[PDB]
Amino acid sequence: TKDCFISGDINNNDLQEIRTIFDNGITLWHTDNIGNYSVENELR
Amino acid sequence: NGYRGVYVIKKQLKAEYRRSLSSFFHKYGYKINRVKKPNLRTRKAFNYVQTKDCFISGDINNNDLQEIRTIFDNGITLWHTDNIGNYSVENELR
Amino acid sequence: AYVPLSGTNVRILADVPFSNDYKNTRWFTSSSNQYNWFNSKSRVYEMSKVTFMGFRENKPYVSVSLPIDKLYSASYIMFQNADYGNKWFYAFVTELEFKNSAVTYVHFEIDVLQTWMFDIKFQESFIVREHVKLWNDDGTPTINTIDEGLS
Amino acid sequence: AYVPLSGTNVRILADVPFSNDYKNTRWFTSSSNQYNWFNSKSRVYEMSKVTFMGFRENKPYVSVSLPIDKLYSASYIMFQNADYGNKWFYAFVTELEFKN
Repeated sequence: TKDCFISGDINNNDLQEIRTIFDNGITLWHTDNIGNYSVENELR
Repeated sequence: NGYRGVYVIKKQLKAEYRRSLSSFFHKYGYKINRVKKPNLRTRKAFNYVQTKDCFISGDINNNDLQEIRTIFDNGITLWHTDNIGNYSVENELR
Repeated sequence: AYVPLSGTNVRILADVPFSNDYKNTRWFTSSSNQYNWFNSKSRVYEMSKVTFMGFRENKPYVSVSLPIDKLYSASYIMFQNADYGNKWFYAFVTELEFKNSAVTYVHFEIDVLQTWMFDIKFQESFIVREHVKLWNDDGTPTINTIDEGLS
Repeated sequence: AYVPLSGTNVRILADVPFSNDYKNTRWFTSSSNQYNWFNSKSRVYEMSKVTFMGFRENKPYVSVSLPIDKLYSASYIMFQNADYGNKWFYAFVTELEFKN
């Protein structure tokens, strides 16, 4: 993202860190073989 | 269809851009690119001044003199009226 | 002009949804409307009087006579001052610090937007972006053509 | 909203494959699914109660009554807190330090 908006009942320091994470780019893994890019990764 | 002789067609920028540019010049004057003494007090309400590598002397300690030169190299508005910040005025030539 | 070193009618609030990155804030039409909004927030704690600590090393905090676990939901502080009359000062809670079992240091940072909201005067400024009128009364689009540089 | 300074049901885990550079993480559909995933990790150590140190200088750490060699595989910590009810808190292990 860029300049993402994220809210929640969370101390503002951590909330700011979470926004930085997504503004920097992150891969969210839904499987346990994290890092294995050989999979098809089709739509869910 | 009535076309003979020569025609004079006068053209000007649209109102949107006239507003944009006029408001900008009002506040910040024009690009000058001249080596000269600065216009400090030539308008009625305020003068914007921005230099590069300006020369300023005086019977002044050199630390403060260096600070003053930095101020003008960074740009400053000199207000000649007590209504500081009010850009609504015409600010005509003095 | 300067933020006081002591407060009265102090309230620590929960659930104030903006932060000291100042990318968002709740804007108000009056100081009374502002007060009413903050007054509607749950109060984690109140004190009639307190003296602030840490202003010099610019990390202000207040001593709160509560165990730290009673303050886990603290997010904001508001206070008045004997010498500022009716004026409310507003601040983010930024940190909780254990001093002992019954005492907690609550660190805060003055919210300069909320605190000075009705004291500032904008003069003519170079506007990069803003929200403008979209339609004329006859339903035609207003003319806005400045090159956005977007595909 | 704030992370507590003490923990209960503390577990130090081995083999958690993401880091504090936050370029990758395992995403979950529920807090229960999340808990189950972490609970299935091998435990290097457990404690029913602990008080955290260093929250002050933002260098948090916990005192662990184990020889350092039993902790060489430590990678992650999870803990609950008396005042947060059922909530689990999660943390990267970033360093081991000899005390005695």
